[PDB]
Amino acid sequence: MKLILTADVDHLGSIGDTVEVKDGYGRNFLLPRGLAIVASRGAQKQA
Amino acid sequence: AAVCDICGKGPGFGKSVSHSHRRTSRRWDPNIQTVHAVTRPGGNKKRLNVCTSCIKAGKITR
Amino acid sequence: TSKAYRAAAAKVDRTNLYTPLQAAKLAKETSSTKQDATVEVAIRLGVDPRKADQMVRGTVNLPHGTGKTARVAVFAVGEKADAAVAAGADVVGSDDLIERIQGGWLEFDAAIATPDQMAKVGRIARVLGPRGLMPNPKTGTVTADVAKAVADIKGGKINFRVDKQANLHFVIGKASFDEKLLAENYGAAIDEVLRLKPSSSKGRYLKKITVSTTTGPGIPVDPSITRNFA
RNA sequence: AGUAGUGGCGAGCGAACGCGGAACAGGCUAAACCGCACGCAUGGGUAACCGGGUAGGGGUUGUGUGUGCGGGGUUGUGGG
RNA sequence: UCGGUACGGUUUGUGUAGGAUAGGUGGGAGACUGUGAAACCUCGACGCCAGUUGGGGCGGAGUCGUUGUUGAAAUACCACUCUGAUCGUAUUGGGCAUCUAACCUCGAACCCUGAAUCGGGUUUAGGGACAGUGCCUGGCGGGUAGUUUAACUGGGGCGGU
RNA sequence: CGCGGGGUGGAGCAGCCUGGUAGCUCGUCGGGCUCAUAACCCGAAGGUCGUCGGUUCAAAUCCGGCCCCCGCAACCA
RNA sequence: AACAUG
Ligand SMILES: [Mg+2]
Ligand SMILES: [Mg+2]
Ligand SMILES: [Mg+2]
Ligand SMILES: [Mg+2]
Ligand SMILES: [Mg+2]
Ligand SMILES: [Mg+2]
Ligand SMILES: [Mg+2]
Ligand SMILES: [Mg+2]
Ligand SMILES: [Mg+2]
Ligand SMILES: [Mg+2]
Ligand SMILES: [Zn+2]
Repeated sequence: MKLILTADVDHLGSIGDTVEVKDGYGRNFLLPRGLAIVASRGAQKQA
Repeated sequence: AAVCDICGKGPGFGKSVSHSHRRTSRRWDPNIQTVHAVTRPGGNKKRLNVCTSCIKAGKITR
Repeated sequence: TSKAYRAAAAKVDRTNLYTPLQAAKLAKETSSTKQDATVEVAIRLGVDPRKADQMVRGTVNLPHGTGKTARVAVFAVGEKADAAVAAGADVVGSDDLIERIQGGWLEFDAAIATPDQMAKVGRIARVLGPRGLMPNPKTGTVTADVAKAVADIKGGKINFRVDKQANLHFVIGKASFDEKLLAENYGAAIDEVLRLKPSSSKGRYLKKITVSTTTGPGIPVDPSITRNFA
């Protein structure tokens, strides 16, 4: 699955861009803490 | 547990076949895992039994 | 040490597989700086020579020859020597030929022994051991028809035999030959190996093949082309 | 039709294609997209919008997206 | 931190006579600054057969080897292989150890709670990608279950058939 | 049926991954040592290396051929 | 280490 991260995460990438995540680092750490959102509509909010 | 609390997916029954083709009854149980789900970010956590084909989709949040 | 090893990587590449067109081309370009040489083709088969039923041994004719002097010694007396005197036997001796070879004279490139002489040539095959000059009935050198046996050597009919570790080594001709005289030799080379595939072989048969010389590097050759050597 | 087949090819099990009748019937939704409200974001001549064009005026309520309710839509010769 | 796979580089091997039969096959018989492992120095085993031709850190200022022959024997070159070791590239896979956020806690305090050694929720102290469970897979399994255990026979049983 | 091990003198065993001598212990005979006997030490005798048939300069050792023995896995005419 | 007998 792909995500759109908001804050700064080390060893993972910069802000604004999409990134690959291994599906358990997403919904346990990045998604409950609000540091990343899913990429379904956010590709147009980024544009 | 063996019943999903969202999609209702329970077990199926069948037969276990041996080399001499002796057929006895076993049960195919779903992959029911426990989750602590929220309804809005920062709210309280309710404990549920869900199956892994719903954690793989986005039927719940954590 | 310096010049011969630096001449390798300037022309050929290891990972790049080369066509049989380009392999004979680089066989002309590698041996040009040095003297003339014999273009060597090494074939790695996928059979085990340790099993005697899977033993690979046969003959193959070079229609363009190989550029060889072919000093053919013929072991024949009487009318058997009269069948080879018009065939091209350069040295026709007598019954004392047992004694001339043991004295220190081994100046012949081929040995053909008639079955009337096999009770006496067998004392000579001990000193003809390592260099490969003993008469062998399995290679077609021990027969009663010695008139056509001289022309088998002059045409360049190579007798191939697989080694201990399943690595064939085959010659196609001198470095003075053209790109098409060697390729038609190389075109008839692989097909006779495929005709000499054994019965109970498994796996990939002709796995690795290369083109080398006497005093030079090798050429990585692709076994994928077995139809379009011309 | 106890047929094709299926079976320690043992005991047994056993269709459909099609033909004759009984009775006859077909209808709504989802999605694209256009609105309204709510929720999030972005922006102050950077820009549009104020039913379309025509002109000025307003001088920021535009633009993007999420959730429900109306409109639109229902097809195989493909329909929208 | 380790391992094998394809490929590439270096190195390793061997009897009395020979750079110890290149270890083996096939080609082919003159190749380049090699003084000499006297030096500055050659191996990590080989220093046992036999001392290896690199650790080229050097002397480059010159030349060895290919020519003689002997067990079967070639000795420069040089080939793509065999056994052992090592380096590099690419790919793939397994151990061990920290982290917190999934998961676990019959550890504690607080609340729902008026009466609660149940339960749930919040905070905290810890365990932690292990355990438990699902699926697939091998083992063990009289713990349990359905059954088999032939016939002739001066009666059955033992022998024999 | 598939893998990978085993057979050596009268007995009990080394040697087999590196092709070359073919051995050691026990038992039989004879000899040393001692004043003499035991104990000890030595030599000789004793080999189809399970069998054959090839590779091979050369095989107890490598590969096949059967011959008995064993281990684990298989075994729905 | 070594042995013991008449
Ligand atoms: Mg329940
Ligand atoms: Mg059922
Ligand atoms: Mg039943
Ligand atoms: Mg599923
Ligand atoms: Mg997954
Ligand atoms: Mg009808
Ligand atoms: Mg609607
Ligand atoms: Mg029972
Ligand atoms: Mg019953
Ligand atoms: Mg009786
Ligand atoms: Zn479910």
